Amino acid sequence: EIVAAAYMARISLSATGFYATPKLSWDRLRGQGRPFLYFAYGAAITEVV
Amino acid sequence: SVGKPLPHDSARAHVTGQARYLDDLPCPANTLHLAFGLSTEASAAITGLDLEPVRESPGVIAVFTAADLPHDNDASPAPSPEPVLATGEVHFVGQPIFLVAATSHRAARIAARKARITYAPRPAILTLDQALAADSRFEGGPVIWARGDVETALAGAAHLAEGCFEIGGQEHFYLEGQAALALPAEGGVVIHCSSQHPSEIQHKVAHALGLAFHDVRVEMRRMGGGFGGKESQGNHLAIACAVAARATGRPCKMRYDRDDDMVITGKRHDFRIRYRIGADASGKLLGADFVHLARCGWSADLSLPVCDRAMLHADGSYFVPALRIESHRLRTNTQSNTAFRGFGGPQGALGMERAIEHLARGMGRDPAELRALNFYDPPEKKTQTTHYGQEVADCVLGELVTRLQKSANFTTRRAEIAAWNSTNRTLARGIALSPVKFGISFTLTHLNQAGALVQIYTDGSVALNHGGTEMGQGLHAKMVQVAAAVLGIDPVQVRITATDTSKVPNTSATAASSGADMNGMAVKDACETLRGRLAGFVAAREGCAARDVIFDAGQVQASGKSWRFAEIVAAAYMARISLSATGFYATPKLSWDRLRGQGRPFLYFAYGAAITEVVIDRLTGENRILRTDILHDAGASLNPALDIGQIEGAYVQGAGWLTTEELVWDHCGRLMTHAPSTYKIPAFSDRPRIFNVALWDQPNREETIFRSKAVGEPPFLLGISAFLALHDACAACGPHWPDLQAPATPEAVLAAVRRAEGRA
Amino acid sequence: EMGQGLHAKMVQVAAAVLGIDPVQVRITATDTSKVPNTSATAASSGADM
Amino acid sequence: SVGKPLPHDSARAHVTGQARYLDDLPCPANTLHLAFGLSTEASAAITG
Amino acid sequence: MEIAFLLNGETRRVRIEDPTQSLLELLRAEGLTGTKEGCNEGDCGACTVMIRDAAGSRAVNACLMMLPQIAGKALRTIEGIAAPDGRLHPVQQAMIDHHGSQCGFCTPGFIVSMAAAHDRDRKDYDDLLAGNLCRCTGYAPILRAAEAAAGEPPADWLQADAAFTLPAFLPETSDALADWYLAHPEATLIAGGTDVSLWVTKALRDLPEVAFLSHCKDLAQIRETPDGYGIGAGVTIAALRAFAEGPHPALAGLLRRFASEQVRQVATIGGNIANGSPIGDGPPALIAMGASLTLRRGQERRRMPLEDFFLEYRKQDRRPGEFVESVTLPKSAPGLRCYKLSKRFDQDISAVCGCLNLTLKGSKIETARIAFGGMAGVPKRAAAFEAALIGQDFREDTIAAALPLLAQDFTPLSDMRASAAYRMNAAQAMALRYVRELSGEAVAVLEVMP
Amino acid sequence: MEIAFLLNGETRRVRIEDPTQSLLELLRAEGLTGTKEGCNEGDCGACTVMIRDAAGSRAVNACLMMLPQIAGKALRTIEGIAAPDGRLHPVQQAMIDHHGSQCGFCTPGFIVSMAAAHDRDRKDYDDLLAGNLCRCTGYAPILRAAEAAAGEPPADWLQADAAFTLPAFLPETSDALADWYLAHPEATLIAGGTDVSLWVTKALRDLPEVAFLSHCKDLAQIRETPDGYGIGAGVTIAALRAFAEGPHPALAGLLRRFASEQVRQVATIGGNIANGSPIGDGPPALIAMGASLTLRRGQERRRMPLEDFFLEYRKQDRRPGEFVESVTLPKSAPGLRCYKLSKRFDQDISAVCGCLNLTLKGSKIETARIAFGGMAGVPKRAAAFEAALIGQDFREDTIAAALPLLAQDFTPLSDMRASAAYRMNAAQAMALRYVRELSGEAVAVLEVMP
Ligand SMILES: Cc1cc2nc3c(=O)[nH]c(=O)nc-3n(C[C@H](O)[C@H](O)[C@H](O)COP(=O)(O)OP(=O)(O)OC[C@H]3O[C@@H](n4cnc5c(N)ncnc54)[C@H](O)[C@@H]3O)c2cc1C
Ligand SMILES: Cc1cc2nc3c(=O)[nH]c(=O)nc-3n(C[C@H](O)[C@H](O)[C@H](O)COP(=O)(O)OP(=O)(O)OC[C@H]3O[C@@H](n4cnc5c(N)ncnc54)[C@H](O)[C@@H]3O)c2cc1C
Ligand SMILES: Nc1nc2c(c(=O)[nH]1)N[C@H]1C(S)=C(S)[C@@H](COP(=O)(O)O)O[C@H]1N2
Ligand SMILES: Nc1nc2c(c(=O)[nH]1)N[C@H]1C(S)=C(S)[C@@H](COP(=O)(O)O)O[C@H]1N2
Ligand SMILES: O=c1nc2[nH][nH]cc-2c(=O)[nH]1
Ligand SMILES: O=c1nc2[nH][nH]cc-2c(=O)[nH]1
Ligand code: FES
Ligand code: FES
Ligand code: FES
Ligand code: FES
Ligand SMILES: [Ca+2]
Repeated sequence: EIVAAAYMARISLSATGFYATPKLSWDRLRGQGRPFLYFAYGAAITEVV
Repeated sequence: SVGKPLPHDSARAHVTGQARYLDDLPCPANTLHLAFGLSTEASAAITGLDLEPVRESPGVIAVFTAADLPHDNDASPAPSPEPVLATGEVHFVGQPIFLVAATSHRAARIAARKARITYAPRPAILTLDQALAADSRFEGGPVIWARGDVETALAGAAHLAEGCFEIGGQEHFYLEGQAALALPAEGGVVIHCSSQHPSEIQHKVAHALGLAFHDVRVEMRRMGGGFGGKESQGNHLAIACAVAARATGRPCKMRYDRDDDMVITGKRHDFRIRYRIGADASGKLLGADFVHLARCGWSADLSLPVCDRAMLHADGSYFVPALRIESHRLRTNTQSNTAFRGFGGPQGALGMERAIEHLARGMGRDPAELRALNFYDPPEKKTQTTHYGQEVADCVLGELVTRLQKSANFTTRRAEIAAWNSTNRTLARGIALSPVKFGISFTLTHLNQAGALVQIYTDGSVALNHGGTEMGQGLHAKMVQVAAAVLGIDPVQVRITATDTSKVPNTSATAASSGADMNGMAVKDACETLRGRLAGFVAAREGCAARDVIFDAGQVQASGKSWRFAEIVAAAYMARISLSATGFYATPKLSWDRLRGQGRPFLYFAYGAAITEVVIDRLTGENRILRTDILHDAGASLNPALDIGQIEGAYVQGAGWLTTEELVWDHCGRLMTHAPSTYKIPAFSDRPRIFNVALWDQPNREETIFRSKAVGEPPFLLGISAFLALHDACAACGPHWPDLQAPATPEAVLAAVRRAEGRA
Repeated sequence: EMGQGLHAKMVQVAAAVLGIDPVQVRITATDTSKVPNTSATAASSGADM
Repeated sequence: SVGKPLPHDSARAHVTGQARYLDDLPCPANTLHLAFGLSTEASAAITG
Repeated sequence: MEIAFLLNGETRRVRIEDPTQSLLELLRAEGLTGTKEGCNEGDCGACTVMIRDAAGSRAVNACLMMLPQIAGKALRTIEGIAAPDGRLHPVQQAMIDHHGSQCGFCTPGFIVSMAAAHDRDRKDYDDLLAGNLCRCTGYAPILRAAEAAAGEPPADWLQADAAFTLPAFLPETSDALADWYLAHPEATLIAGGTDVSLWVTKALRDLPEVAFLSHCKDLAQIRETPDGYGIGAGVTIAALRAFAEGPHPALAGLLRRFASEQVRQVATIGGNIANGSPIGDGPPALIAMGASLTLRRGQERRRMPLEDFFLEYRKQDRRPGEFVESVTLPKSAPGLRCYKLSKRFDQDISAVCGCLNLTLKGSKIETARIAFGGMAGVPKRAAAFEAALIGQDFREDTIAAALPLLAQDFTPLSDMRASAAYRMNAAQAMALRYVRELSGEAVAVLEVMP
Repeated sequence: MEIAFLLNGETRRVRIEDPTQSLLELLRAEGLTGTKEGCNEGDCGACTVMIRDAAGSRAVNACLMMLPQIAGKALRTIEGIAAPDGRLHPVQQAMIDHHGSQCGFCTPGFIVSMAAAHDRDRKDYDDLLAGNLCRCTGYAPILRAAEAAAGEPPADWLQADAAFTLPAFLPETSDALADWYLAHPEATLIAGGTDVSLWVTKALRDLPEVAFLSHCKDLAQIRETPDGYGIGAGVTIAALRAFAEGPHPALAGLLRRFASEQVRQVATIGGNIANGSPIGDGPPALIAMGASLTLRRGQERRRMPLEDFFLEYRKQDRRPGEFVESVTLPKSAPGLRCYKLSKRFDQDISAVCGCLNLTLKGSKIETARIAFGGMAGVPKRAAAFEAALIGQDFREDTIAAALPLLAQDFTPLSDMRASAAYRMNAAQAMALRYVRELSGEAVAVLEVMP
């Protein structure tokens, strides 16, 4: 009911969206910078024969 | 770019036959084809329906009936239903009763004719009077609007004219026929059709299949002509196609053979118009009282808005202190009428037009001054209003007609004609001038919105997409042009894409000559956002202010440096600046009340004028247009070529409507004229031998896309001039009122001649 | 989508932010005429972004 | 909704063979089909 | 059965298994999607394609023409109007530069008609395009295109087709025909096929036992005779028009408005006659100028006056196995004049067709041949009027005074085309025309220049 | 030639013009696009479909199966696993509930396998599924789904198929066979066709003169004999496996890793043998257990001990028109032990397959049959090693000391699967394993539980 009402009020129901990760800067040749936003972690213990 | 006379966006493609329309699209080998089997009665209960011969016909695969419909069964563009397949009873000859999917168009057609159907007939209503008699109507009673008090006005009037006359319908005859295709696509469907209204096709198919809207996607890239014929009757095809598809598991396409198309779809509302008009001694109108009987057909379709527009145009081009309209929308057992270029407008206008002419003959006055004397006042205390109460603040009619009369050598010609007539006894030429004032915007207000979505790729090229549909009227080019103008690049970089409810949603039908006015804004709106992003980026980069970044001719300039648009985009890309945007627009200032007949239902009016000259043959009524001259106002045209073209074509169509175009039904309701061999649109040689068309070039007062003005319907009303002239010729043949009815076929003309001649 | 669940997660975010049940949101095919200039889906960054 | 353990978006369709992948899409009868012919040499000049 | 023809420059051989298929359908089913279908009934032109052979090249409607008919001809559709290297034909650029299109759908049609016109340097546009309806543009911009492109060298690539070729029965000789028809009286003879195809496309009929006559050179001849001209049944209405331009302008003037050039190019006088319709436009005129008709059965050969061929609506003096072989026209008939009245001038069916021929003994009416189409189940002379006319003086008033007779000669129908009152009134009106015309008065609306 | 089968419940009759085409293709060209193609080579399972006839129901690879093979059978593909009213099969819901699909592509195949297992209440999933590879999920979720569905009553709608049926040659009896082959010695016999289809799919080869053996009930029997068991050539590896589970657990054990259940259900022992590969897994074991093989030509019948059937790589003791009819196994052989060694345990080709059978005179070695696949152009016993082994005591050190004799018995090759030195060393290792095993020590990695 809200949506229909907006349509009749003539409100656009369409939109695009965009995003760019922040904080990144680093230099390949020198090997220096922040090339990553954050780090994923974990651990695993395997047993075999 | 806006402003230059560039060609249609698919010119070359049209001209080498690569442009594809619906039936040209490639489709899987298993695609089925469909055809409706139609009722042969105007009004009856269906009593038996044996389809066995159908299933048994070659190549047939599924057969359908209202009962097989899995959900809704309703294609109407309005709150009251219209079944797609007959539910127990039929209401006009043509009404589809069941549906056949076989492995080929012919096949389906052939099968559609083998049903064994029994009907229990009922008295049928086929004529306005019958309707009237039986109170067979829509909207529980007529609609009445009144400004001032007419009967008073007319009782005390120095001059007067009462008259009644018929205005016949008109079949669109779009060269590409109704058509559609549906492809099951995991869970949902995708419909391709030839429609002016994909967002509705979506809605109706969705409901037909029980699916939320998001599971249905209508794509429509081009129609071969629509003229309103496709504002709604695209629904039945799409529904059947989607429904057959859901059942058989496979793609199903449907296209009407011409004969079916003319029998099933609607046409322009034929009208009976009854008028009394009156004036002053100096000629100023005192009041005009009008009754409109309109033939709507067996279901509502768009009768409601249509008849509202004709009322809304019953003032024609003149200011009238008092004016009344009583509008009946009569229901009858025949094709459900619908939109057609003009959407009521012509009917209402021709109404006032016929009268004012009758008035003029009445007082031995020259029609032209009579009109010219009553046009609304030019612009620039208390501005006049229309009878619905909307200020008319932009009527340039006085100026324009003047200009036209001069440029057309009006006066002199008029004399040359009188002379010529007096020397002839078998032929008479006649000439007339008629004006046009048309309001712009849907009268159903919330339809006036549009959306666009625009993308700029890293190589700088662009893909434009908007809600409109191209039916031959140049919409896409205008939208390309606006886009290239706002982003500052050459049109060549802008590509148009097909209309697709999955790209711009919730669109209105492309109609009411509102295609360009609104989409134009929307695109401009997107392009403005995009340009905005580019300037912001350039500015920060080159330290300085966005508003001094300049985009023109494919080049961007800032702080003395300059670069190619591409180079800017790539860089914004590298900089991570979104290059995509939507855009949307809603026409401002509108408000009005249908029941009261008061408000501002329109943003601005479109005008123009036309002077046509014709000759008729006093013995048989044969006749034809020798010359026409038009001067029409398209605002600051977005594309003069494109506009001249709509003007020329509309004129022809308009005239076509009042001359050889004639619909005929038989005593049992059957459409007798259902094929080009018997319904006759203007053929090449009916083109006027001298056809001068030119534009009034003046900005629009109101804030529209580059101060242009809608130009798709208005010009259609210039056709009246032809009828008017046809009637001038009759008038020249005797001293009585010719009382020429429309359409003016030769039989019709010959009848007018005799009246005026007094030979019966 | 290549099996990793991206479209569900995207439907989920959408339904959450809009305040409605996920059933009301349907995903469409990736299409460059609809969202442009994209990076490949990779770097385990499909959903983050 | 974020946070709940919901199934993949196309799980019903995976599981009944309705999800179409590229070779499952229907296409016009006249569609052509391709294949590369390959080098049989680790490194060479093509002479003929 | 196998036939061959050139298709847009390429040689093509085809296995006909259904001889009744229209050219329009082969085409789209081959994916030559460029030729549109707009009515499938002959009137719109949207299916126009260009054929060629020894007689030259013409544009005709693909929707009326069935396969067997194009054997050994060269065919060119819209997709092959442009040159192999991609260059547009002068006619396309023209249409582009002049905005000759809006919706697009009627275009391939015009281009093909325009091209074929261009190929033969014909410039009578109004008549050449009569058969291409466009609902979008008003036509004006199309005339500019045609004009603009006429100042341009013909397309070479299109003339190269000239060099070419150098189930259902296809006689090559009138003899072969007569033999076979004789054995298969019940067969369906197809000439131009412009009336027969609507039986398959609209009435959804199916015809077995079929023979095509457009391959009998000897049935389609124009022979000068001691006492008139011998016209073969297979002669095309366009052709008949061309020939008449000389000795029978009136007849020529009539045919101008007999369908469109696209139908005239293949429609046959035999056919127009054999069809037997009271609205045929051939018969009235021919009867007015009192031509004769020749039937044929095996080697036998009757020969009546035309009007006598028509007994009742839908029924003719034709014997089992008997077929129309020619008609004969006098060397001259200055008295002829023909009137065609319809809702619209070009490409339209007659409400009434008036054909008048009067001989004079100076001021006195010697002979009166008066025929009408569309006022009865059959075309027929108007005896009582004719009669009452002999011997009287040739002035308006005499005629004025005989009119009523017409209402006894005929008692016309009413229908979508026109009401009986009007058809009647109009028949009468034609005769006033005839006097006024012969007396040199201005009478015809189509001759008025702006 | 026309055959008939039930397709997802519906009866279907097909005209075979190419008998070599695969079920996977008919299937797709019919548009039953749910059966995927992922290797076309038998290894992936992605094309798995379910067939059923009177022996019961089984899941098999449609990419290996040609059409004439399903005649009279009942075919169920993924698109027919759910009931007609739309209900999903217990297995489907399970898959949805437990996230057993990510990319989706290997799913219809797992469903088909899973369903077919459910049909027969089979629960050995690691084996049932070895032949369905999935690259996305780790298998774990699928075992959960399998497990959760087993607690659910079988689908009634799939069982109803049991009611069914109640150019290229198709023999119904060994006689008809022997006759026909005799006249067409050069014909291509196809049994299971799990080796022959790769000639058509990968070598792109084309076979004319073809006969299918899977319809000779009499060629696929297991008969109890006075002195052993007589196994028909058409008996499937699955079938053989099942029979041996009792009297020949070691052979059974081996067959558990012979291809996958999907292949095992149609691959035949006859074929394994007739293919003649030195890596076939059958022969070494049978040789070790000392089985004999019967050939047959017309009515004639030879009969050597199996090892003798293999002469040279790619070359067998087979006469024109002679075919393999059965093999015969002793009633028992407790000493057999079979080792398969590959890169991966399941569905893999052997780098070396070693089979050993020793008989004992208390602590003393009476007989020693020792055979190997993969270490030579042909499966062969290890004579020098066998010989040096008799009379000695069965302890690890005597075996240790005879090892080098294997280097004389075989000179293994090198290839992608393994280097020569490894193949060799492995052979030797197998011997040591055999003592260790029989001597009661723990030695197989596949029997250690976490
Ligand atoms: C678009 C359109 C516009 C038209 N305009 C006109 C018009 O204005 N005026 C008019 O009169 N007609 C008009 N027609 C119809 C007209 O009669 C035919 O198009 C034409 O004259 C018949 O020529 P045809 O060879 O095609 O006849 P066909 O279609 O070949 O059919 C002739 C009929 O007569 C039979 N027939 C043909 N040849 C012989 C033979 N020689 N001997 C015995 N029987 C034979 C055929 O069996 C068939 O029964 C129009 C039709 C269409 C398609
Ligand atoms: C995915 C996959 C995995 C495999 N894994 C293994 C593996 O684990 N170990 C292994 O040993 N093999 C394996 N194989 C193949 C093994 O030979 C076959 O898979 C099977 O044993 C051959 O059986 P068949 O009935 O299909 O023979 P077919 O393919 O039908 O043909 C075998 C050859 O024998 C001929 N032939 C068949 N029957 C007779 C008859 N009785 N008399 C004479 N000639 C006949 C045929 O002409 C053909 O030449 C694998 C194959 C595949 C596809
Ligand atoms: N060539 C062509 N022009 C046309 C039509 C058409 O179908 N073909 N439809 C008309 C109708 S009904 C309207 S309402 C306007 C639409 O123009 P617009 O999109 O810019 O509003 O097109 C008019 N011009
Ligand atoms: N089931 C499945 N999971 C997968 C893959 C795949 O093809 N299928 N691609 C891997 C790779 S390379 C990436 S880079 C991530 C993508 O995660 P994301 O898209 O959400 O960034 O898929 C990982 N997980
Ligand atoms: O007001 C309208 N004017 C229209 N013109 N063409 C279609 C129209 C419509 O729905 N409404
Ligand atoms: O850094 C990257 N990591 C990736 N993973 N998968 C694709 C990747 C890429 O382009 N870049
Ligand atoms: S389709 Fe209209 S003339 Fe052929
Ligand atoms: S452009 Fe539309 S009919 Fe010609
Ligand atoms: S497709 Fe891989 S096993 Fe058949
Ligand atoms: S789900 Fe992707 S391969 Fe198994
Ligand atoms: Ca219509």
